[PDB]
Amino acid sequence: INIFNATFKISHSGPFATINGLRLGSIPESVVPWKEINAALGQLILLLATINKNLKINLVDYELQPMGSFSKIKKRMDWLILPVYYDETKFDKSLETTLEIISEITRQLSTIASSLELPYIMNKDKINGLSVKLHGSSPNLEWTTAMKFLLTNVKWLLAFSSNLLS
Repeated sequence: INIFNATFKISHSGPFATINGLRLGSIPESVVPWKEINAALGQLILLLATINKNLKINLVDYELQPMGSFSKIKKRMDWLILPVYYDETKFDKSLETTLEIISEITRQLSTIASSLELPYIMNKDKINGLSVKLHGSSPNLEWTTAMKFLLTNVKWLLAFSSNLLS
């Protein structure tokens, strides 16, 4: 396993995609506590910052701030601090921005490679056609699946980042 795969195991349990065992999503049948969801998001943000740190990726308009269950993203607009956790909404904007960031890291990764593409398309708040936003409402199967697509995209991003470091 690579240096990233070693610390971040992205897999799936039942209908939930998981990162180091933490389920990123929640459905009425099997409710996942926000503490778990926020910790999962925290690990994702840390994972992304890890890739940027190691591959020397410079994000001009964004700044990742891993902070456990209260992780944040600073978006230049001076900067707007978005909460990548819960407890339309600022949370919704953090998730869409996470997609923007994944796209940007991917773009710079391909640049570095030349001197790389993810499986699911990300357009605004939608990944593979599903929205990462729940507008204040509680998680549903759609959002849970959208998150599954997001982590799959990240799992690939991870792989590429590792191949390059070789």
